[PDB]
Amino acid sequence: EVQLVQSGPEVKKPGASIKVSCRASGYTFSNYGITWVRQAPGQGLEWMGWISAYNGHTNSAQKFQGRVTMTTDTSTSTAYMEVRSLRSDDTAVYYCARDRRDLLTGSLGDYWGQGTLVTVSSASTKGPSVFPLAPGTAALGCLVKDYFPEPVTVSWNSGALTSGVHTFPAVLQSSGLYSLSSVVTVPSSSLGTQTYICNVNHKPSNTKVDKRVEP
Amino acid sequence: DIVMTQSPLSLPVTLGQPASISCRSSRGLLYIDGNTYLNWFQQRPGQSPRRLIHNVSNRDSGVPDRFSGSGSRTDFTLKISRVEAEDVGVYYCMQGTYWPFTFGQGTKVEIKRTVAAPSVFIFPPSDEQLKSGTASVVCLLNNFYPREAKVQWKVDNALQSGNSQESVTEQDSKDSTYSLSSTLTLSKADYEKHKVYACEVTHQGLSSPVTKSFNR
Repeated sequence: EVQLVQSGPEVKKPGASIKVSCRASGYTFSNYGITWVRQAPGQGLEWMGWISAYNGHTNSAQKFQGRVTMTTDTSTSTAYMEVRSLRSDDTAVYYCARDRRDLLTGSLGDYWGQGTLVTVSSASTKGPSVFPLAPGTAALGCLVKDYFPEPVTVSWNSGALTSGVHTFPAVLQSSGLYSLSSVVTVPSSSLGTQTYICNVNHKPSNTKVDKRVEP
Repeated sequence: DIVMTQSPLSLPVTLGQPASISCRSSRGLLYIDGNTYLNWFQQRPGQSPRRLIHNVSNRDSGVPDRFSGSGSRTDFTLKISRVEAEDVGVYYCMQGTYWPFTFGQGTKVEIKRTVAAPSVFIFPPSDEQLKSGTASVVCLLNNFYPREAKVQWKVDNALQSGNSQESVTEQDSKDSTYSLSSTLTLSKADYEKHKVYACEVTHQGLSSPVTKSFNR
């Protein structure tokens, strides 16, 4: 099977430059090209540009022609996109997709990478504060507040509690820090008899916090 | 640039029933090789896009038979013969004829279910958070349908504006409902000079708005 594997997440101050990679397997890399597409939070897909791994030709959308440089390395079957002078609205998931070798065909886009999250912000990496949302059916939860960048993962009772769990999409606060809640609905009769612990993992800061949630 | 427009932008479909998505291009999409490069992409929640249809009508190899496509050079249709829960997600058309390639705005397909009013819960700020000088008050609207809901915060009967943020989950792939959080953020000083905190919820499933409140 064809597979495109992209580099890991990036967290950058505005103005920085980055180089993202996309390694191809399962086909002759140099018989094709690579397209790059991004998706900003809450928005649709935006085409960025294209490079041929056969003849090295490139084209880009006008808004990127000055800041983006695409290259390939046929010896490693890898495509690279350099993005200079990052702005906060470059925050997005960046995708590579297998595309046409030259202009004799139109676009392919038939296999996509898993995406690379790139966050651009003046904020500094910071793990969350975790606060209890204290409770026939009751609700309880954890407020996972003031962290940066995305993402956090939340489990309940180390994964034993999944029924009824809702972990909300993060919101960006005016502080430039993210916040979300994770909630679960449970029987009122379980509150004085059972334990509820939220497990909050924030890989970008390598922090983990467990929080007991009491009535 | 080619302008690509999709309709509808939101498409609730009864489970098992057919659905149709329209895409229109501002130029005809016939390329210099005699093919029309109109592709349809499906983006399921939390996933990368995947190509379902290429060149208007051609199913990609690993694509169920329920997806099909047709169109003139400027007006295109993606059809799902019977919508499954696993088809929930955003569908994008893309023209691949004139670079810069451009996408439609996306059509969100969701499962249409019976109207379900939300269960409403309110959470005061924890003592732990108050110590650090901030108060978050959280209102939870759980397991409701359709997605449209209104949350109004009242602090000592005063309607609030500008100091709350909302978030809504993806449609639940089992009961077809949504949940929503509304979070009111105040300084600890402002929180402590008021008594009653209430979130008022209006939804198609409620004959009258429901209010959940607590007294400091």
